[PDB]
Amino acid sequence: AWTQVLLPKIKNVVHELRITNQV
Amino acid sequence: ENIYNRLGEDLNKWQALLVQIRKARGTFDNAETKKEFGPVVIDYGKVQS
Repeated sequence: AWTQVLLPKIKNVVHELRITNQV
Repeated sequence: ENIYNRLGEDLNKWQALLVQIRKARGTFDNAETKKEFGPVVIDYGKVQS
């Protein structure tokens, strides 16, 4: 069930794109 | 031109202020948008870009 959830309480993971010194 | 004349032929050309400028990129170039300080918040929103 956890797997088909990935594809059960799942935490929401988040990450961002940023830019520093123009990278 | 003022800077160029002041530092013409430095260590090589500047070699120093080109280093302190990188540090001067502080207070800036950070995900922070408004610097809070106690109940006083100074917001660099319009100037950030």
